[PDB]
Amino acid sequence: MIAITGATGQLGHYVIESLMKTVPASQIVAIVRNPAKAQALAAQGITVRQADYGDEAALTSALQGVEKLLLISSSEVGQRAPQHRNVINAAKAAGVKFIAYTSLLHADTSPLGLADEHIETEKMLADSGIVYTLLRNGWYSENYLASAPAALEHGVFIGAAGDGKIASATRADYAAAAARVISEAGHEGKVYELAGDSAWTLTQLAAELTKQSGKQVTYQNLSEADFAAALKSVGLPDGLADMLADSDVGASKGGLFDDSKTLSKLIGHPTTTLAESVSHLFN
Ligand SMILES: NC(=O)C1=CN([C@@H]2O[C@H](COP(=O)(O)OP(=O)(O)OC[C@H]3O[C@@H](n4cnc5c(N)ncnc54)[C@@H](OP(=O)(O)O)[C@@H]3O)[C@@H](O)[C@H]2O)C=CC1
Ligand SMILES: [Cu+2]
Repeated sequence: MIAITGATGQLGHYVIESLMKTVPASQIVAIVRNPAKAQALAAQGITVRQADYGDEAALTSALQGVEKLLLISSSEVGQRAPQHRNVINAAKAAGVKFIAYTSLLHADTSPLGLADEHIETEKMLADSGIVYTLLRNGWYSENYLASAPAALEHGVFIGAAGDGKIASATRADYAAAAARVISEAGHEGKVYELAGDSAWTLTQLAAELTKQSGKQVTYQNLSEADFAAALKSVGLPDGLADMLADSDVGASKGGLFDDSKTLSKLIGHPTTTLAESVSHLFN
């Protein structure tokens, strides 16, 4: 029996659809905090167990019978470690035999500040005494593409990534990889550096963006301080602008680049290209 946290999130939703191609709904257990948002999962045969992430006891009850657990990291970036602390201890007590975790590409060496909470979580895993696998996801192409409209309307794309190379991949790609790891054998104890088969600069993004839209789009490389202040300028939560600007700087440092091709070789086919993703904007 396999269990999965964050099943109601964008990545998890895909993990589940992916898993359901080869796994009977019943053999899947979605540990969610709010079953109200688990409408779809219920309408598929998937088991849903409620568990407050800040509640180890509830997490332990929720992990009963679970042989393999996918810990889709928490989106509550800021108090994530304590949450994953609870989850890992619940698993130990419940007797989970295998845990796969979504971390960050090259976590231990990444220049991005987002690596922090993941590193703490990777340590706890090392400490758990439970066999585990690190699914170090690189950047979701859908992140930058979230600013596709703003760049199309206002004419240009901005950031602080310089010439850094982002080997992005879709959420569906990473979810498939997570799906294989938790369902198929031969993927325990591994440290997978998952990323796109290709990489691209923010400028290649603008050029690709103008090539398909027709309208012009230039890339304006700003400094970190600039970029940050730039987001809040159009009214953006400080935390966000900060993290966002830090990540771009982490990318300018090559922290989002990897060319191991672990992702495609793992999902058994080529990862989704930026060209195809960009295409969706005009689906
Ligand atoms: N490598 C990369 O490029 C990126 C990595 N990420 C991170 O990767 C993970 C996956 O992505 P995605 O689906 O897009 O993110 P989402 O925000 O869509 O998914 C978040 C999930 O974690 C759960 N969760 C968060 N807080 C709690 C809590 N206190 N108790 C129980 N569950 C909680 C569920 O929340 P709910 O019910 O509210 O849906 C939710 O499904 C995320 O958790 C996120 O932190 C995010 C963007 C980019
Ligand atoms: Cu497509």
